[PDB]
Amino acid sequence: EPRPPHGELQYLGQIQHILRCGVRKDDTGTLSVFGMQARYSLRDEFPLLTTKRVFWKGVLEELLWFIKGSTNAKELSSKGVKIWDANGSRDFLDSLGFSTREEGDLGPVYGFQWRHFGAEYRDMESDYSGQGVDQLQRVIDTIKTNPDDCRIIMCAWNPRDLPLMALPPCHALCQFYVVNSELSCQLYQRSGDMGLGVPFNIASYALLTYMIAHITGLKPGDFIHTLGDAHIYLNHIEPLKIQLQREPRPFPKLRILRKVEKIDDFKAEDFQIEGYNPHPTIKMEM
Amino acid sequence: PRPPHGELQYLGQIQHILRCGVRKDDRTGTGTLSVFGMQARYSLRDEFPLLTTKRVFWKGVLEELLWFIKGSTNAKELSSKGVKIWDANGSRDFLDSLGFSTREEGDLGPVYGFQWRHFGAEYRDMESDYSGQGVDQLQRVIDTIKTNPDDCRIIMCAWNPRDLPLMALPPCHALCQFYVVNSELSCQLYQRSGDMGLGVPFNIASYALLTYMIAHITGLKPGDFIHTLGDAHIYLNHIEPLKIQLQREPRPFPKLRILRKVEKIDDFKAEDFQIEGYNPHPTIKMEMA
Ligand SMILES: Nc1nc2c(c(=O)[nH]1)N(C=O)[C@@H](CNc1ccc(C(=O)N[C@@H](CCC(=O)O)C(=O)O)cc1)CN2
Ligand SMILES: [Cl-]
Ligand SMILES: [Cl-]
Repeated sequence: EPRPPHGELQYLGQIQHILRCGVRKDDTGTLSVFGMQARYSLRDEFPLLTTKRVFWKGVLEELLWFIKGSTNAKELSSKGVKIWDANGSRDFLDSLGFSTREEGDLGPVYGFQWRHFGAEYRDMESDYSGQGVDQLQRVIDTIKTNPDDCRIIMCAWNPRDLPLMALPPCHALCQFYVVNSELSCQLYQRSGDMGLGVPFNIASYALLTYMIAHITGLKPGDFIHTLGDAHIYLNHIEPLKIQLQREPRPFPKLRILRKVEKIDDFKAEDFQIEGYNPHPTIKMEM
Repeated sequence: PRPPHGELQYLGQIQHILRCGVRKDDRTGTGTLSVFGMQARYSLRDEFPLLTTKRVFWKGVLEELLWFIKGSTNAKELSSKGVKIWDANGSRDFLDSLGFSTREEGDLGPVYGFQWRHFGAEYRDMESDYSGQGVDQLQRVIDTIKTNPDDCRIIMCAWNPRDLPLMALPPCHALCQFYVVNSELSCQLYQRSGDMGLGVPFNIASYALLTYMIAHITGLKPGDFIHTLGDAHIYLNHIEPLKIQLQREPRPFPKLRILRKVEKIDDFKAEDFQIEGYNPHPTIKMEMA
């Protein structure tokens, strides 16, 4: 019968704390606080939030797209996932001074930083084979050979690449950690949109830990979410007020449906979310 | 539920590691207890978080920061000030066990001094003339605070993968982010690895002071220092000393005074700073790993 304190309670309490204690400014207008941390257990559960329906197909296709090393919004949009599309549009690139760049070209965003770190970005169709540091593979290789290493870090915040990117990274850095055959990951997110992005961000890095745990032969342990600037847009306060009234249902489980040897070999069909019973969708105006 | 404040957050982390920390070995052989992921918020508002449950080497904190600020990677330059904490990490015998034999005694690699004033430059040696090369992240932080304080990208890096091959001891501190609201400056430090007994009380005072410095140059008031840890470990040989420390009751934090209006970060001198109403318990000797 009795269940552990649901992990969603940490998110909802970060909401209620920003609503109660945050200070107001602009950017549509925000309530904001600086410095938060929550710990989401990954052991026999998957922290896909239940107090609204989170866009799981979005989370999954987006990560498969990072791992592929794509920086082309259209490669994701073609999977039915539109979330990067406004950032690669003609006007949006133009208004950043990227007028010679083709539609969709996001510059050196996550997929590039993860697979080609430090290489010279040209364009999104370019071939980067064996340029840059493949941080993701190095991470996997170190977990498999020295799991006690205290420098297992993948870096997305690259100061040289900021002026080339269609969006500055929300996510600065990941650190991985292994104890007793369990893999944890802590994400430093320098800026979080709490209503609209964070529930998605939480599912993303939890899924990346599951995938890494899978290919390194380990068990998923915790996902530690650390925020810098944590903000709620004002147009989200009322919907969040309603979200807070709802009771979390038990987290679902994530099944991986076959043995996968390499990280580039995961496909969308290898994943099954099971027993996901969310409260109804909440639309937050982006 | 009311969170622990002040020094008590530090004693509680120690206590959680002693109890819940699992046994591991590190790259020095010494044995550690470790946990992963921790966070504390140290107010800087009309107090300064120099630990009182043991005496912290304040002149060491101050002098080390002044050394980072001037761009230095040479342990010898801090040593000559009477502060020996980086000595061991630049010794022939420590350097030798990292294929770093062409590097002169005391050349620490592209550590914090290089990273803050010359980021993304090409390191060589500790004597080399780096004027005009790399990004001066520290000056950038300051100027951004004066011009666009609401900016949520005020981040200073010490962790550069491209430079990892060139380093003896790779940064314990990966990044700082800075944050301004209602004319208050906060700083959050992401510490990928924290030696809880020896270094972390030094790290706390250190980044506190940096925040106080950048506040003063910008005419802002100090907000909070948020300390976030990745791997947080206690050396086995630190347990007995820490057990002694944990039975002592904390006394109020002291106050930090800046004794004159300084213009630029580089112009701060040791004598500009006064610590007032520091009443710590006795020193507790702990062995450096
Ligand atoms: N083991 C270890 N090595 C490290 C660090 C660390 O925290 N731990 N550091 C992390 O950045 C750097 C140096 N930091 C240090 C800070 C303080 C002391 C120390 O022994 N403090 C004494 C001061 C006594 C005195 O000299 O008067 C003490 O407080 O007991 C050592 C290293 C580089 N290497
Ligand atoms: Cl090409
Ligand atoms: Cl002035």
